[PDB]
Amino acid sequence: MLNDPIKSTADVRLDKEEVLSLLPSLKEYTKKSKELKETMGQMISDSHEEEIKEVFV
Amino acid sequence: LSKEIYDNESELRASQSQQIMELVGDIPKYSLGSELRNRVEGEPQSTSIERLIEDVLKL
Repeated sequence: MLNDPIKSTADVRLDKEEVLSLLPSLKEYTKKSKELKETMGQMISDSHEEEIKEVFV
Repeated sequence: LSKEIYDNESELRASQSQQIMELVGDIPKYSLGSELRNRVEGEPQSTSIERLIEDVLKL
């Protein structure tokens, strides 16, 4: 299952600002994903997963 | 005489039928999809977003 490209628009470029304003909840999903990745990275760095993964083998 | 009158009027009608078929096309048929001409003729009774997407990129 590849990252399928957008269909051919016959020289109409992908205006990301217009389609981003067309789907305004995507910015809310983006900031929620940023907060989730921030909290998960804070959980990961506290757990020393890479540290105990690299000190063993 | 009526046969010759009809033949002359058919010869006059030939140039008119060639001119009124060679007008501005105004985006004519046999160029759109099925759903575009079905929305032109009205009451399609079967909507399908995938065919609308695949036909709106063909205009």
